This record gives sequence, structure tokens and C-alpha cells, in this order.
Amino acid sequence: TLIRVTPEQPTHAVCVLGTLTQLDICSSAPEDCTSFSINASPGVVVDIAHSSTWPLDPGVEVTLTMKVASGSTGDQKVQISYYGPKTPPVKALLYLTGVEISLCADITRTGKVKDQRTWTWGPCGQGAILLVNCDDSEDLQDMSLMTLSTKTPKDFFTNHTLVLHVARSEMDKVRVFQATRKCSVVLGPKWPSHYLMVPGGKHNMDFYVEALAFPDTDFPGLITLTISLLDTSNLELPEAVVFQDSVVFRVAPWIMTPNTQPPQEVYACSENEDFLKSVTTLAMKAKCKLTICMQDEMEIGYIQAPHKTLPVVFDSPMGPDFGYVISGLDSFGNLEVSPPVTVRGKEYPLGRILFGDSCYPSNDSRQMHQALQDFLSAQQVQAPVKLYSDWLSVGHVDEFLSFVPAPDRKGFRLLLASPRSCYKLFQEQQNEGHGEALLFEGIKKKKQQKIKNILSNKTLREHNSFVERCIDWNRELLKRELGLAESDIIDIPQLFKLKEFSKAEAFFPNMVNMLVLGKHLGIPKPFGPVINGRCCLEEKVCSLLEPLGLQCTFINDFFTYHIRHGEVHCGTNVRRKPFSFKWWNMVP
Amino acid sequence: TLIRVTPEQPTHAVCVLGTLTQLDICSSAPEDCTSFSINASPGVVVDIAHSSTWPLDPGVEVTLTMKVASGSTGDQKVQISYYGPKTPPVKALLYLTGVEISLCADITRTGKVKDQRTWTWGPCGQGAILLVNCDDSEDLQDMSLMTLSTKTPKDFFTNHTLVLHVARSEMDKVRVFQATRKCSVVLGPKWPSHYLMVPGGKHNMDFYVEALAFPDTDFPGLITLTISLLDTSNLELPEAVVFQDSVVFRVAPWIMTPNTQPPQEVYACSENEDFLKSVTTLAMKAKCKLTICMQDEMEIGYIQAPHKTLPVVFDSPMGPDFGYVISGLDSFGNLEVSPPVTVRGKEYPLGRILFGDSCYPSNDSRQMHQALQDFLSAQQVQAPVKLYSDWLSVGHVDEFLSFVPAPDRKGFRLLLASPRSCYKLFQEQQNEGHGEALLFEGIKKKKQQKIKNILSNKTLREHNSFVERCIDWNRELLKRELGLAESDIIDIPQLFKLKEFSKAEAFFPNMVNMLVLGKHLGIPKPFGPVINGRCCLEEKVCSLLEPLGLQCTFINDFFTYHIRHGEVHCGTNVRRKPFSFKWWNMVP
Ligand SMILES: Cc1c(-c2cc3ccccc3n2Cc2ccc(F)cc2)nc2cc(C(=O)N3CCC[C@@H](N)C3)ccn12
Ligand SMILES: Cc1c(-c2cc3ccccc3n2Cc2ccc(F)cc2)nc2cc(C(=O)N3CCC[C@@H](N)C3)ccn12
Repeated sequence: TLIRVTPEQPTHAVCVLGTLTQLDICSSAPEDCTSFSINASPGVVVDIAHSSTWPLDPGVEVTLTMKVASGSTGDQKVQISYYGPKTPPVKALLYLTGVEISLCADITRTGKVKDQRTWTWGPCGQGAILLVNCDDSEDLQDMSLMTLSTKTPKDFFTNHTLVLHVARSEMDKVRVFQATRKCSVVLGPKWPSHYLMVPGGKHNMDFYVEALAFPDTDFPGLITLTISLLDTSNLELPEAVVFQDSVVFRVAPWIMTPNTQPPQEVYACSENEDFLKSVTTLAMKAKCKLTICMQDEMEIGYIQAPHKTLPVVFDSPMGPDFGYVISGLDSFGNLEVSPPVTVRGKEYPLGRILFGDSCYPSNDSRQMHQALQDFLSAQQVQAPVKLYSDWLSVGHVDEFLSFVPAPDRKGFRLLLASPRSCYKLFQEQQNEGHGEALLFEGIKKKKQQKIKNILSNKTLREHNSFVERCIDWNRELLKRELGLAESDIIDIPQLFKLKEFSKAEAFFPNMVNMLVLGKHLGIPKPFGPVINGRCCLEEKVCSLLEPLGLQCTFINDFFTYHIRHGEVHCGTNVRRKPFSFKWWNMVP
Repeated sequence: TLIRVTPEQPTHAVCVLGTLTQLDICSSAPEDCTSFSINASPGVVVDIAHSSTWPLDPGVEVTLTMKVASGSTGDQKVQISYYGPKTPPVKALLYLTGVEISLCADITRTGKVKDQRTWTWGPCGQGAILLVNCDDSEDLQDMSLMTLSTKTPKDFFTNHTLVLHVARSEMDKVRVFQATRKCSVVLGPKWPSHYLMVPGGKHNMDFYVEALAFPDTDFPGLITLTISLLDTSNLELPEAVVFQDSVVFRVAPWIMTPNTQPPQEVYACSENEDFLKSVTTLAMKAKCKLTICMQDEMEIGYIQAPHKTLPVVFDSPMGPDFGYVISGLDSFGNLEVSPPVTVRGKEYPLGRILFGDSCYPSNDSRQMHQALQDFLSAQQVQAPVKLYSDWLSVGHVDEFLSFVPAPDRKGFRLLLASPRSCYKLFQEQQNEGHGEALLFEGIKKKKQQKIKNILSNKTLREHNSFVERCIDWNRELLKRELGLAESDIIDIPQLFKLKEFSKAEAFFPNMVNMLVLGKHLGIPKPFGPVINGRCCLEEKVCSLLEPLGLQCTFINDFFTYHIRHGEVHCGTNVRRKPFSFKWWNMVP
């Protein structure tokens, strides 16, 4: 893309509109002559940087611009006169053929097709987004548009030829279809390059692009597609590259919705009892859709481009929504996301994903499978945070933490399970004489217990006092990585037993692990000591939550054992409104 | 690491120096009382943020600091008085044991052991560097020092215990030895955690750390080592984490030395003839060491930490230096690095690595193995640049480009092979009547050729005219990615034949692919047409280079065919001075 002119022969060149072209005016000059000048046909725009006159100084820098594409091979002309003290002007002729080759996608991020060949984050960055095909004129409504607009002479592709191509390293992560009034595969796995059939004149060409893989440990998540122009005139010699333009795509990451995000649909596909009633009552009250046909073993996120926002469900290691993609800590039981937070400056507008882990890796210690941890980080926009959960028998963060919408402060509360909270309440009672009150009243199969005989236990007080620490550790972890003050955290009274290998389960139905449908909470009925005909525990949950403006509804049968994989399981799940904020306008 | 005080019992806590500790003054308070005050023993430093008085407002934020470590369990005391309108002061006692746990490496990057747990690039970033063990009290001179300084009561580790640990994801990329006046493996592959034997009082402990893997596609190149403090007092319950500190290490990348870098040793281990003489003459003249015992199939780089700079030789897919680590484009023939460049602002002080590739991937097209391309990028500091070389039969960038030191401008010249340069010279001659001059004079086995009969060839003029394009394409690629002006580029006259499958070899010994020893150039003797007893070609090389102050010495037998892997091969190699500039002070 530098042109060398000889006064010997006339040189012919092609010129893509929008390309600074340098002129070697010097290499083949006569030394009889000292200086030169540059006349050109009206449609060409010479810019000499150091009528007119100039010295033959090799330091001078003549550049060519073409205004409009040619209608004819060589219909624009550049003449170099080489004159000097007494050595008449020698001419050197350049016949230019201008052509428009512009390859475009939605780099502006506005659902209309319009910088560098680099993808930039944020409100003023450039880069088209690609959604993952998660298994025409309706299928193409998910795929991203990319058009090749070309103006050239009728004759042009007689001895020129375009080829679209993708790095053999990215071909298996993209598929490209060429539209035809009706589509066909040009690029994808096993095909990294394609020769285009393009006619002369003004022809624009529509391609539809889907991604095949999410970002991950082996894919930073960019697919560059390049158009190359090739000279095929010398018939015996191989193709000569004249020109390359490209578009960088960024594959949209998988994003999760916190409980603070308004609900859109509740899934209760889970046997059943009067639970389904108390759910449909809270679903009606929540002005939210309810369905029936496990929920604990999968998580409904979304993927988002300017042109489409689609719900995608990630299934933990089937007729629900539309879009799908071993340790006890590999479950999505062990996967929450915070609400939008800011932390010491850095901003996290789609929140931060939280997942349970150990403190340090021993031979008696469990972690989430590295493969998952890396995948979540790959998505970048929800900077995962590693919490301590291995102390629990099951090992899930949803066992001791939750979020609920608040009106004031940061517009949310962190709910942490709290043995102390429950103890201070249980004894405050003994002091008022209700020490005789029986926890587990109205229960088919459970040995009932009095406040007194629970408080008077020394073995329990410690077990719970140890759990206090385990949570109080995550309390700080959360306070730091989500940038929280105590005035953002609410302690829900909750006790624990330590079963096999000193591991922890909730002592009574785990009230923190609730159903948030905006301001309408489905809390697991603790079935606790009743005092003056009101479950002491229900009272304190409602006293900590109703002030926030949250409708607390305690539901029986909230969890359930099963036969195979035998495990306690929540039966509900909630598709929620995707963030207004566009993932591609943040800055990791 | 929040402490809750009850007026019921006295609470005991440990406190690591340098840790803001929060006091829950409120959860277990009496409601008979309205306000509180905080007296403490001289060595503790309370900071109440909202003698003294304060309201019991849960919004208040009492924080604990300890000055010096304790000599005795609980030798520092905090008392919380809860007083009110007519409700005498109730006390709540806190017995604090202060301890120093500080884990340190060379985070300052100064070869002395002294922010966050994050590695930062540049002149004011923090992060210790780790060199790769590339196969005592001399072995440890390569390894990085990390010390655990602890001051505690004599009694302290009776019911506390430290453990050093590395993410199971990074254990196979690090090895950690514990010194003993004498060393042993604490952490590495198959061991992610270690219990430390630490005594009470002031004890500091030396660990030596080596990396086992360079950064690569599956390793961003950081090794975090964490120290955890564990409470082992409750004997029946599991260990409780009280405290964690960590050091992030960055594994030093493999770096290459351009020709602009002063030579330190020449390797001519390569049979031989009078070549070895003409080399030792240029080596003596270059005040540079020469050795004898292939050079084309490996590349001497370096790895660099504050405490050690070591030469490492990367071997392309043996008794030379010290430190080691299929397509025709996988060779290091196809691997140069530019000199230090700046490009449109962005700065590249260790230069940029250049490697040959195709334009677009066809079924008749060769690329460097993705595995290598990714490795070079992994090292980050020399942002690889992809050039067009597949047009050449062998396919190596060193076939058409080189660099040499200059005094002025950017302190270097890009040397590009140039058919035009050679043609303008070859004909300028015919014009002066030496058209009869025979190229390949004094050659045992080669059919000689006259300027006239080379110029009068139409088949050659084109072949060479096609190569011109191929290079003129890299000319622009180089001009853009290395940010160059024509006044940085020198054209060396060089012609080509196109052998099998229209591929290119040098028509005469490839003069651009020379031996740079600072200002002393070993150029391959072109064996070209002699005019007035001086090889026309030698004249023009020297006319383009001697002005720069470069001593041009044309060497016979510079390349050589072999038996197995039968291929043309340069026999020399050059270990060069590593950059003064520290890779860890740049910013990718
Ligand atoms: C022992 C236990 C309890 C609980 C303690 C208890 C005591 C008596 C009666 C019911 C009791 N119940 C209710 C229940 C219901 C039916 C049944 F057969 C088993 C458990 N409540 C929870 C909640 C959780 C929790 O939060 N998770 C469930 C596991 C998967 C995690 N992802 C989420 C974990 C353990 N729990
Ligand atoms: C055909 C050729 C020539 C050349 C052309 C030529 C013509 C006549 C005589 C000698 C000639 N010679 C000299 C030579 C020497 C001995 C021998 F048996 C083969 C080639 N000179 C080069 C230099 C290069 C080059 O730059 N490379 C070598 C390959 C590996 C690359 N990494 C670097 C490549 C091909 N060449």
C-alpha cells in the first residue's frame, strides 16, 4: 500500500476509499532533475507533507486520497513532473482505480450498523457484540448483522477477489452465514476462509454471525473477522494481498440476576402439598407469573446484546424456559450474586457472584471445581468473590446468606444467619417466664424441645458459638469485597447442629434461604416456640424486615428429602428482570 | 475479625498487629442503659467513629489497634461501661492477646525484603518477582526470599497454629523450601498446604521460592502464597481461621534481545572453513567472546528479577550456555524482536517480537503453531507482531528483515530486502557499459550470469516484481506496529527466484540476514558482478551502512546445506546484553 512510480513505464494501482496511500516519488527518479511537482485528476487528493513546486528530498511524504470510487479501471490519473536547472520536465504517470470495500457490524452498540480493530469497554468504546447460539428471518433475530458494502468498476473482480476469514484459533467459536434475498455457512469450524462471489458496481452483502462458545479459560471472548482484497492479474504467480479490513466481535458473557432484581416468572415444577397454594398466593400478591410441570440444580441468568436480551439457564453438573449451557460445592446452591455495589471506587453495577470454598486446601477440604471458578471469572462483569462454606455439611453460601430489597442506604440488605440473634431472643424469653415454650410444636415426626433445655445445653451453645465464628469470617469477607457497613447487614436468628465430621446443618428450617419476589418474602416457617400465640422467631424476622416494607409470609414444607442423590432441596426458582445497565458499558 | 463483648462473661480475643478490629459493643448490651464509654490498657488504641462518653447507637463504630505484641496471653484489657439515666455502670471485659504475623518478600523490587494483595506493573507498582527454575547457598541465589516474622507469647502456639498454602490451581507452578540454618520442600505440586512448626516469642523463618512454569495460555503468571492463623483451643470442634495474609508473586517472562543490544558472546559451534577466521577477526574487532565445539534452531533470551538476571535459551521444536526451556514457521529462524520502539503513544521498551505467518489461512497456507504464538503473547512485555512470510519457501522473517544500530533518529535502521534497489543498480551499470559483468565469478559449482542477461529476463523481472509487493506489504505492517517513517528504513539490494509452488528463495546469498556485533557487521558475501574490481553489490551495502558508522565485512560460506532435515542454515548465534530497563516497570 505504498505506490512506486517510474518515469520508465506508467504504473497502475487500486485504492480503497479511506486509506492513506504513500507515493515513492524518489526511488526511480532522474538525478539530472533536482525538484518535482504533482498534478492529478479532480477526484484524487494529493497531500505533500515536508499550482506548487517541491524538492526531490527523499524526506518529503506525498500521500494519495480518492474521493468517489471509479466507474472505470484507471479513470483517475496522477502525473509526476521531475524538472531541474536546465533539464526539461520528465513525466511519470500513475493510473489509479478507486474502490469502496467497507465491512461493518454494530460497533457503536445501538442496534444499527455503522476507532480501530480493537474492542473497548464502556460508554464510549467500540465493538460489536455476538450472542452464543444456545441450541431464518426469526433465527437471524438472535444473530448479529455484518454487511460488506462495495462500489467498484463493472470490470473490477475480473482480476481482484475478496475472501472473508477467521483465525484457525477462533473458527470453532464462531459461525457466519451469507444471506441471499435464505442463508448458507461461509465461515465456522473446519472453514476459516471463504472466497466471496461479488459483482462490480454498488453491491452490499448481508452476513449473519452467531458465537458457539461462551468466554472461558481458553477463550478471552473476541472473534475477529477479516476481509482481504487479492490481486489475481499475474495469472502464473500467486494472489497478492492489496487490502485488509476487519471487525472485532466480543461474545456476550453469561450474567446472573440478584434477588434485588424484580421477578418475572416463578418455577415451582416441584410432589407438593398446600405449599403450591401459599406460593400462588404470594405469586398473585407479587403480580408475578407461576408455572408447574430440580430448581436447586440450575440458575436462570441472561446473555445481552443491543439487538437481543435472551434468558439463558446454566445447569449445574427437560421442558422449562429457552436457552441452556463432582463435589458438593459444584452445585448452584453454592452460587449467589450480590446486588449492584461500589467498593473503594471500583464499581460493580451487575453485582459480584459469590461462591462457597474452603479457607485453605487440606485433604479434608472441598472446593468448587476450578473449571467453574475460571468460567465465572471469564465473564468478567460480576468479578466472583470466594466465601467460606466448607464448614457446612452441604457446603452452599445460600445456607447462611441472602439479599432483600431495601428502600434507603444502598437499596438492599445482606441477610446473614446468626446463632447469637436467636440465643439473645430464646433467653430474653426465659427471663419473662416462657422458658417452658416448646420448639417443634405441631410436627408429625420430631422430638420437641423447650427454650430452657436448649439454653441449658452446653454442647449446643459451643457448636453454635463455633458457627458464629465461621459466618463472622464471611461477614468481614462480604464487608470488604462488597464494600458494606454494619448498617447494611441484618442478622436473622438461626441455630445449627454439627452432624458427621463436625459439619453444620440448620437446627430449624433455614429462614435466611427465602423466596424474594420484590417486597414479598416467602420465608421458610421455622416452626419455633410459640409465645402468646406467635412463633417468637416469626416475630423477630418480621420486626427486622417489615420496617423495610417487606411482606413476610412463613411457608410450611419449604424443603424436601428425595430418593436418589438423597439430599434436602428447595423446589422453587425465579427468572428475574435483566439489569438496565449494559454489561458492555462497565470496565473490568 | 469482629469481637463481640457480653457483660455476661469476659471475652478473650487474639489481635494481629496492623489489623483494624471492630467491636460489637451493642448486640449483647443492656437496654436499661442508654450510653457507654471505653477504657483500655495503655498498649491498646480504641478509635470511636460516629476521658469520653458515647451513645449506644448501633451506628457508632469502635475499632481496636494494638501497638506492641503481647508477652503474655491477655496482658492487654478493654473495659466497656454501659451507664444510663439512673442505672449504675455495668462492665463488659475484653482480654486481648496481640501478636505480629508478617509474611514478606521483595514486593518493592529492590533485592531487599519489605499496597494490597494485587500485583501492579510499573515504576510505583508492588509485587515480588519469581524466576523459573530452568534445570544450597548457591542454588538459593536464583530463588526468591520470603520470610515469616512473628512476635507472640511463649505460650501462643499451644492453641494457635500457622499454615502456608497455595491454590491447588497454582501448586504445580511453584516450589517453596523452608531454610534451617539447609532446606526442605513445604509447598509445591502434590502439596498445596503446610502446617509450620513455629515457636513463641520473636521467631523469623526464611523460605526460598522458585517458579516451575513460564506464563502461557493456561497461566497468567501469578502465584499467591497465603499464611493462615488457626485457633485450635476448642479441641472437639474443627480449626477456626482468625487471620490470613498473602504475597502475590509474578513469574518473570522470557525476553529476547534485538540486534541493537550489545553482543556478549558469539557461538560458532558450527564442519567449517576460513569462515571461522573471518568470524574470530570480526569477534576480536568487536571486542566480543567467541566459542566453538544448530544456531538457527534456538534463541538465547533472558529472565530477570531484582536479585538475578540469567540467560535462558529457548530451543525450537547439548553443551552451550546455562538455562533451557511441526511446521517450517515453528523455527526461530521465524522469530526476531524489534529494538525499543514507541507507537502512537504506547511504549515498547524491550521492543516487539516479530514472527512470520500467512495473510489468511487457506489449505495451501502455513502458520506458526498456535501453541508458540500464545506463549510469546503470555510474556506480554514484547507484544508479538504478525508479519507475512508464507510467500517464501523456507518461510522465515529473518530472510527479508533485520535491524542494525544507528547513531541518529530512533538509534536503529530496519533493513528490508529489496529487488528494486538491486535492479536500479544492475541497470545503472549497463548504462555505463559493464552490462557484460558476470554475477557468480569465482564459484566452484554455479552457472555464471551477466547483468544484461539478468536484466533482459522478463520471467525474472516479474518474479522479483511480485516479491517486491510481498515485502512492501510487511514494509507497511512494520511501519504501523513499530511506528516507523521511511527515514528509519534502508533497502538492501537483494533479488529472488521462485522455486516449487511459486515460493521464494534469495537469488544470491541473502545479505540482509547478517551478523550484527554492535557497529561491526558480518554480511554474507553476495559473490556479485565485479566492476572496476569491487562487487557492485558490496559497494551499495557499504554506501548505505558505512555512513551510519557500521564496519561491513563480507564473509564467504555464510550458509550451508546438511544431510538429515536437509536445509540451508546459518552457523552463528549471539548472546546479547539484557535491557537496562526492567520488564516489570512497563505497562501492557
Ligand atoms: C437441615 C435443614 C433445615 C431443617 C432443619 C429441620 C429440623 C426439623 C424439621 C425440619 C428441618 N429443616 C427443614 C427440612 C425439611 C424437610 C427435610 F426433609 C429436611 C429439612 N433447613 C435447611 C435448609 C438448608 C438450605 O438452606 N439448603 C438446603 C440444602 C441445599 C442448599 N442449597 C440450601 C439446608 C439444610 N436445612
Ligand atoms: C537460497 C539462499 C541463499 C543463497 C542463494 C545462492 C545462490 C548461489 C550460491 C549460494 C547461494 N546462497 C547461499 C547458499 C550457500 C550455500 C548453500 F548450500 C545454499 C545457499 N542465501 C540464503 C539465505 C537464506 C536465509 O536468510 N536463511 C536461510 C534459511 C533459514 C532462514 N532462517 C535464514 C535463505 C535462503 N538463501
